[PDB]
Amino acid sequence: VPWSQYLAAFINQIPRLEVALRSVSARALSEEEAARLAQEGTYDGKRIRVEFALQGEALSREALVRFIRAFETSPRFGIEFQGASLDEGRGLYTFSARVGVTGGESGAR
Amino acid sequence: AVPWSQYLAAFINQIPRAGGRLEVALRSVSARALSEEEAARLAQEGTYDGKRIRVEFALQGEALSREALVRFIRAFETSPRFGIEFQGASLDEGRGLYTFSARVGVTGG
Ligand SMILES: [Mg+2]
Repeated sequence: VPWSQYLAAFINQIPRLEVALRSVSARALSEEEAARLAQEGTYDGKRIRVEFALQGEALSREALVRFIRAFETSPRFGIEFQGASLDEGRGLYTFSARVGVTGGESGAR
Repeated sequence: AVPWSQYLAAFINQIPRAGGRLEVALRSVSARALSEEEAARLAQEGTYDGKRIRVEFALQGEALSREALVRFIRAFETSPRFGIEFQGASLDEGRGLYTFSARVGVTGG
C-alpha cells in the first residue's frame, strides 16, 4: 500500500492550496540516531523522535518559504529543507524536506 | 509503541494556513488499510456512498465553530476520491469549541 501518497492526498483535502504534498513518509529514530542528529546540529539540536519525509509542490517561492518557516518557529519541530526545483510545465516548485518532531508524545500502553 | 496518530495530528496542525489560523485542529489521525472483503462489505452497506475504499483514517479533532466543522465534513464529500462518516460532535463549554470524531475513506483513485 503506497501509504505516503494516501497520507499526502488526505492532508491536501483538509480545507484551508499553495503547498500540496505528494508523499508523506514517517519513521521513528533510534536513540543513537537521535543522538547523532542532535549533535550534528540538525533540527537545531532538538531531540527528535519522529521524522516525516516530505515531497511536495508549491505554487510560489514565497508559499514554500512560509511553509518552511512554520516548522522553524516551534520548540516541538525542526525542518531540514532538502531542495526545490522549478517545474515550468506546471508553473510551480517541487520540493523536498524532512520534518522532525520532538519525542515525548504519550499514548495508551 | 510510537503513538503515530498523535505525531501525525501535530504535523498536520503545524502546516501553516493564511492568517496563522487553524479552524480545525486534529488530535489523532490513525490510518489503516482495508481487506478486499471489508471494502466490499462497506461498499454494499452504502458507507462512504458505496465507494470502494482502500484506506481509512480515524479522526479525533476540535473545530473552532459549527461552521468550521461543516466545511471540514463537506471537503470530504465533494471529492470522488474520498468519503466521510461523521460520528459525532460535542460543544466543550470549557473552551467554547467543538470536539468531533469522524472516519475518512480513500479510494485507490
Ligand atoms: Mg477531540
